Amino acid sequence: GLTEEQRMMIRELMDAQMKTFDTTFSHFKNFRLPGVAKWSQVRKDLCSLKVSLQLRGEDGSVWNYKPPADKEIFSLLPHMADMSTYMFKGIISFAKVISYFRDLPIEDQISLLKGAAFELCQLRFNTVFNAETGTWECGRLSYCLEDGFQQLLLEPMLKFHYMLKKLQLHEEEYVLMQAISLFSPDRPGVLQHRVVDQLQEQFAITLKSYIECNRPQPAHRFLFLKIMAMLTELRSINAQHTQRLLRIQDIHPFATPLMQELFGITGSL
Repeated sequence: GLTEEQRMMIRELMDAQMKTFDTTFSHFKNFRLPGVAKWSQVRKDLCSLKVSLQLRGEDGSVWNYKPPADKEIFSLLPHMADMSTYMFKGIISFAKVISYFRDLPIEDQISLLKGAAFELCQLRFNTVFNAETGTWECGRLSYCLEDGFQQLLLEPMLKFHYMLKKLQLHEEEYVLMQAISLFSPDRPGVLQHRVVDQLQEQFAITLKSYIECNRPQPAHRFLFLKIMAMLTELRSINAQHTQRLLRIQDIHPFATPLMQELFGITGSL
């Protein structure tokens, strides 16, 4: 029941995702690893989820990292920044191949990427998340949660990942969530709010139509409304964490140059 315009929309988003999402993470190389007052509040701003780290070598060897309990709380920041930078490069490439994004003014493209890069990284990471092992499988890398799973899901970011996985979405539904998020007109600095708003609505209407034609089962009743609600929660998680990272960055610098560009850091003052 999809119009030809809506089919072309999904086709181009899937093509964008196919070219810019290294599902096997095979090109993520040379990354850093844990070495072989305001600081009381800095401890409340870290990734509150404790993760062990796995590295499967091509020969069969396994390097495994167990972290310590609570300046040793900063040992994982350089590695996180490198992974973050590798994800952000793919997300920017995903945006630049989309025609609807390519046609926006260059200053509006920058404003939209600044507000949505975190959200798309979360969305792409959910696809490699294993809710049955508590693990984000990134090719030869693994971020496994440390052990129950009821007191751990009070953290909103982890609860977001378990709930999004439970919806059992298609690849097409994931890429449409990326599009709706990337084209949010209420981001700080956007000029063509009317243009971005009309684009966002067509993306959401395409998603609602996709669910109507491809999912008749009663388990997918209100699925489109459930997805829109999660996009609103993903955005609250984004705002709460942007301030948390900027607090840490003032006390313990870690952000890469590409992360500074997306956070508005100038290098002066």
